Amino acid sequence: VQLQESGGGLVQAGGSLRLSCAASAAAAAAAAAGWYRQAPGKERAAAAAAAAAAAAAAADSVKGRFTISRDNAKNTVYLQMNSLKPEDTAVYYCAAAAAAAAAAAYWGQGTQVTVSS
Amino acid sequence: KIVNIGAVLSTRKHEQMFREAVNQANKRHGSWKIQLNATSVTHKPNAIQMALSVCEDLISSQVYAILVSHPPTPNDHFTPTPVSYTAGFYRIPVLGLTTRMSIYSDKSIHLSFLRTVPPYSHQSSVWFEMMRVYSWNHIILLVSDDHEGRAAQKRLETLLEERESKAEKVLQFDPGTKNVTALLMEAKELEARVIILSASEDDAATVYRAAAMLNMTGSGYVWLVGEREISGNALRYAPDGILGLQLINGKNESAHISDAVGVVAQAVHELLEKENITDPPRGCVGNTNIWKTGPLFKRVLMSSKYADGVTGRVEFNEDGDRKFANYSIMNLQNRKLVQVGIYNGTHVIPNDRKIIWPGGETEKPRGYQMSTRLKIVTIHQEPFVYVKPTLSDGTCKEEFTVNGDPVKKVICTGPNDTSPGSPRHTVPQCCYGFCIDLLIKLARTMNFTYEVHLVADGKFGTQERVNNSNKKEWNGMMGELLSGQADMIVAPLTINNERAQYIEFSKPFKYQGLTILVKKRITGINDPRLRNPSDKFIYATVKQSSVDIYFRRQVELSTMYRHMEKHNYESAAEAIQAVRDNKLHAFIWDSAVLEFEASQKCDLVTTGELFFRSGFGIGMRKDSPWKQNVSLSILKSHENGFMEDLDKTWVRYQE
Amino acid sequence: ALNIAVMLGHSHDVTERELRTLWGPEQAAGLPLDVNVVALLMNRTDPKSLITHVCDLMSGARIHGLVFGDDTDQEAVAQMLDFISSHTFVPILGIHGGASMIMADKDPTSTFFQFGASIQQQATVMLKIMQDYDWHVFSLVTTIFPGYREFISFVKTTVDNSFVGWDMQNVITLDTSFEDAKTQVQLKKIHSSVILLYSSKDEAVLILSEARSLGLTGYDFFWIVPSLVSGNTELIPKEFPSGLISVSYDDWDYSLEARVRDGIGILTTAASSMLEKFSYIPEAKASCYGQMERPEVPMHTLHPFMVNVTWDGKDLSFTEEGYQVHPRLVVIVLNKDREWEKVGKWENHTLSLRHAVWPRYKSFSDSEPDDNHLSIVTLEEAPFVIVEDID
Ligand SMILES: *[C@@H]1O[C@H](CO)[C@@H](O)[C@H](O)[C@H]1NC(C)=O
Repeated sequence: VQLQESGGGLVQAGGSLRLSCAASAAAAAAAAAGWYRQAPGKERAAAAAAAAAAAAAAADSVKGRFTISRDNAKNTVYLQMNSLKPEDTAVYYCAAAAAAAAAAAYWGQGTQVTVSS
Repeated sequence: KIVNIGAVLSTRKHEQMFREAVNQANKRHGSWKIQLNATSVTHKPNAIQMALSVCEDLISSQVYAILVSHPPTPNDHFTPTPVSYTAGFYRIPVLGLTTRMSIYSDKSIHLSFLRTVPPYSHQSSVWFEMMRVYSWNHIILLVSDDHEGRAAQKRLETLLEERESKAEKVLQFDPGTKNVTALLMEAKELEARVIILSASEDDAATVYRAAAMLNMTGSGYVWLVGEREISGNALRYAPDGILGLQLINGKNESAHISDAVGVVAQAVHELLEKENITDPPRGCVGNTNIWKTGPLFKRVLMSSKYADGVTGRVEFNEDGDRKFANYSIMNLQNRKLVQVGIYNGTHVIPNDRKIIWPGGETEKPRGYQMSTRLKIVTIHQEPFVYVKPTLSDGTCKEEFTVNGDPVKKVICTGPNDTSPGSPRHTVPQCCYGFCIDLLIKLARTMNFTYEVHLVADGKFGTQERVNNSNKKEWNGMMGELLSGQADMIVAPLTINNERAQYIEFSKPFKYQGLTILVKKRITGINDPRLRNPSDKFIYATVKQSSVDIYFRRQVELSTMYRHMEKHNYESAAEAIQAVRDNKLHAFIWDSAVLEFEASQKCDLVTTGELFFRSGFGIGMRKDSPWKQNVSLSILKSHENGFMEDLDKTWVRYQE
Repeated sequence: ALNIAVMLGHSHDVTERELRTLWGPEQAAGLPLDVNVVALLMNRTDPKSLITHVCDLMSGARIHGLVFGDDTDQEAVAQMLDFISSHTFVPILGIHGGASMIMADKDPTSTFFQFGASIQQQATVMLKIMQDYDWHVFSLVTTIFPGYREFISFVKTTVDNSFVGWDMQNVITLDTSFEDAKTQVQLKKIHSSVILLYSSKDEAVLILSEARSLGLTGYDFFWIVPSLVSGNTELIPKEFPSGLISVSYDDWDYSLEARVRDGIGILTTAASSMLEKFSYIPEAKASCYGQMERPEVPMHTLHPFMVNVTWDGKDLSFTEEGYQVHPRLVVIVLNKDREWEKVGKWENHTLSLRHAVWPRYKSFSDSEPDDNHLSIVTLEEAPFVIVEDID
């Protein structure tokens, strides 16, 4: 499978954005969708997740700034992010795992989000 | 309204009968609520043109039902298969005035077909009931391989499974052949004399000639056939006194069409109900739509009722059989048929002269003769049977053991005297011991003589499916008895569920269990030293034995089962020598054999005590005529007590 | 000079198909044999139209043989074709699902040589696919539709032979004659997960409709159907739960021209083998059989030489009953958009699947709790958990 991420740009601090990752598949009900962040000099970090059952987990680090949502009808997961801070400058990535497959870690090209004065 | 019914005949003269039939259908009821009209078609010098004309007749009116009749030619299915499939293409029900081929009875092959005459198949249950009345338990069946053969096999199998008597000797002979004598000779030794035939006239005649050749047509034999085997050239030459039967109403033609018209009129009158009658398909152009209300018409017509008439009240079966009608018993009295009785399916009422049988003696033909000799198979187990080489004079040495009175010995053949390597060798020897003396006592009790053989290879017996079949052929003596090589097993054979499923056992005569053999940490079956694998002690058994299936029928001992299957021997005394040679640590086997071997030999110790108890018993083929005397003899032996005397002779005092 | 004709009923793909298939045998040939072709088509077909055409065409050009193709999945047209070929003693080879719907076969006098999977061949894959994810074949529900006797008998023998698993418990049948909730009474008496049924297309709509009322169309259940159930169509009816397993022959990616080309080669090469072996002339009937059938009866047929055919990279050898031993079975599912999508392929006796574990997607909407089917993670350690390679 292959995905595609988009939605980045330059936005002043305190602003908002709508990132999005999408993929093609006939079974789209059952995939974990996760967001990963990797800044220069730091290891890759988890940001937000969505489960198959329909539960939401938010990381405590930047808790409350953004929100996750998934559409069962249309194969796309888009991340609504609000109250931007300079600490969030990184390239966000989307991924899936399980329901078959192998070699399970899937990474898009990357979308860079820039927060600055 | 106007209701239309179609009929197909081959007369052009009983077309007057068809006109009278439509007139009678009008006469039964003509109140203008239901009105009847009819159509007719000629016979078949071809098939395509008549099929087209039948289609034209169908499109002519709002047809609802069809009737067909018999042909003059010997073409087995000339007239039926054109109309049958064409009508089933639209699920329009049809009635068969006269036909007996069993192909159409299979609703899986063709559409809904209802027969006013029973097929060949269900009459088999009729003479089955006849034989049950006259108490025939062992029967022989001889059938062909055609569709009639398959149908007769299925019907007879169902009838037998109703009582589950497991009829034996299912042999079939190739159809349309000559000079085939093997089958009758093969079936001659089944110790029973009643055979059932079902085939064409020419095949029946060939079988008659063969039987006359092989002399099986004299006295002591009784055997009946159906109706298709007592007509034409078959009736030309045949043995006297052939029991047979004739249909209730054979070739009544225009009568049965009258009954069919009456019953179909009753069914239609009862049908004038339900939510979506719509209309019956009409026209051959653009009418491929399914006949939606088809199955309901068949269901209601099947459960109809009609009581006034020559045919009689009928409650059709689940597939359209004639249900229960009547039948006539015939016999051959010097080339002249004669009625001897009438059987209404449920019973037989003899209302004629006496029926003399081919031998000429009026005595009941209930021979089932008990032969004097029976087959015996055994296995080489030390404490019970010992193989002895005979001397050069032909008799092995006599031996007055303890009291001067000679010990009985018998001449036993069969083995190669070398199990591992032997291309082909059968040799005679002497057998003597416990079971032999027991068998001698039994024979002296029940007045019969014996013949002794030995097993082909040496394995006791175990179900095993590997290849060349879709089942587990019983290797060893267990399958030697099943396949018919043997008739009785006198050996230390323990009893378990799997074997009990097939063969029938008698009461046991000596209890035992399983025990561990050790040579002088060993304890009962609780220790980790035995629960978990370890190289300190290596356990094994004899392959294809009761212990194998016992350890393979427990999920909790899979590791032990795999360890045992890693390596095991096939021997009785060789393993004892090996453990005596310090090569093997310990192994498990039966109780009596191990206990006798330990004390009789030197420097042996019995490990622990029994964990799983079981008994030894004589095994016989299921449903044998010997169950009764055997048990009473065994209990008489237990009461008198000289079985204990034999035990004292053989396993008590080693001096 | 060999004769062949193709028929298309209610189809709009014939015109170009005939021309392309025409040039096919010329190069596909490896034997200096000879080939002639003709094509025809018709609207909604009936037996009378079918029977009229065959001798009209046969009497016209002295047909050596014909290849058949039709659609709409009618059981009647299957039994219509065979008995025509039986009497005319002409080799007729029909290639499409409507013609290829299974039949119990007829007397050996016929020369039909059907082109499709047998009941036994189809079923054994269905039982085998259970050995992948769902353990025990739970229930069998069938009507009185023909062919049931061979089916329930075969599965019962194979389940009681292999010791592993396979604890089949309940098998039931229903009488459509009592078309009322009495069926729901017998149907309500089975509680399990995987349900296997063997019935006709029309009854399939009603029985699945009844289950949705009671609740067997729930998220926890699996339905398995043979090929004949709705296989020969692209327009699915309603009342079928979203998510269904069938093994069929429909051959999504195959073309009729590809099948016809193989069928033509079966005709020419097999006859070439018999004719050249003994200088054999395939004597044709002077007409459709009114009287002139008898002299050709003693003439040996192609059955000894038509059982084995080669080329095209597939052992196309037939059998006594007319079913192949190297078929092209595929397994296919109902997706979310009610559009059938291929899943796995069967070849050389293996189950190759694009899915490793079951997808577990919902039935028709307005009923989706979906709160079950937990996933569990574990570590290999001291005797708490032990790992082993598959036997
Ligand atoms: C048992 O013995 C009696 C003794 O007369 C004899 O009827 C027959 O041998 C046996 N009977 C049965 C029913 O087995």
